[PDB]
Amino acid sequence: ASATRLIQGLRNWASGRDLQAKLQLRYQEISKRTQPPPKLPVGPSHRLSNNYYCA
Amino acid sequence: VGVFGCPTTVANVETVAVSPTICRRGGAWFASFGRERNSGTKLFNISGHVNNPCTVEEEMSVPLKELIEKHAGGVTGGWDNLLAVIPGGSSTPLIPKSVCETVLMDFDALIQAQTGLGTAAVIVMDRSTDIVKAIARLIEFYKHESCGQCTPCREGVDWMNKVMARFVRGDARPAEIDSLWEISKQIEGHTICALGDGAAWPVQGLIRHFRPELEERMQRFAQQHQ
Ligand SMILES: Cc1cc2nc3c(=O)[nH]c(=O)nc-3n(C[C@H](O)[C@H](O)[C@H](O)COP(=O)(O)O)c2cc1C
Ligand code: SF4
Repeated sequence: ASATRLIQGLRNWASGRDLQAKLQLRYQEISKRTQPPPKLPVGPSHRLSNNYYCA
Repeated sequence: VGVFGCPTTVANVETVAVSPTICRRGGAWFASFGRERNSGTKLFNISGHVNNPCTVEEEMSVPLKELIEKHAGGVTGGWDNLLAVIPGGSSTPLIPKSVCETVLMDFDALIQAQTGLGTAAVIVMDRSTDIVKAIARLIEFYKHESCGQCTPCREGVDWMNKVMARFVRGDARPAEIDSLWEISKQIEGHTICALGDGAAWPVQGLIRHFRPELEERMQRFAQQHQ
């Protein structure tokens, strides 16, 4: 992303595609390494009534 | 196999004491009172919130309103002050004021009211009564008086007393009402004697007749503690 515009233009000419829109090197746009604590949902049988195992 | 392994008949004081009167006075005389297959006289113990709590011998199929208004002078504050009646002692489920107007105090007409006759002990509970505190005290009676022999009573009656002690405060969510109902159905009929049945029945009666009062109890707990 720090490639100068002469090398950036030569590189786009040599590939034939627009390369800065689709860079295979990852930058600030990817997810944060430290994520907030989650709250996972419980299944359908987490009930206190009408929840017999035989049914 | 009864007492000492002998043949035995265990019989109530009332059904023993009335039998020489049946043999002297006659069988048709004792059969003339009350309805058919509900024959005879019966002792009734009207206690709770009445003006004159009293024991009285009365004919078998007497209406409940006539009994309470005549022999006990009516409910404290009149009949409009009535909230609920446990009809025959603690083992039977209670009936609300909407059922006590036309109900008859024998076996079969109370079985039609999805309760029982039992001991014919009319406990009257007026509008001034926290009914949830009374039924949780009743389940406290059934866990302090339970011999601990088999599993469902020994575990579930203490567990129903804990759930009812939270229902008094309202420290639950409403999905624990129906849960508690299932606990009663896991006790009623799966025990040795009918104290598991006699402890499952009042929980079922309280839920069936005052579910919205428990729900508004728990929701006002949930808003006043959060
Ligand atoms: C937990 C429990 C307690 C009982 N307590 C008495 C009691 O104190 N007095 C009584 O006459 N029957 C009591 N019974 C009912 C008896 O099981 C039985 O029905 C009765 O003593 C004798 O039957 P009878 O109605 O022909 O006299 C109790 C039943 C249970 C399940
Ligand atoms: S269920 Fe009956 S036999 Fe068992 S502990 Fe309770 S009262 Fe006793």
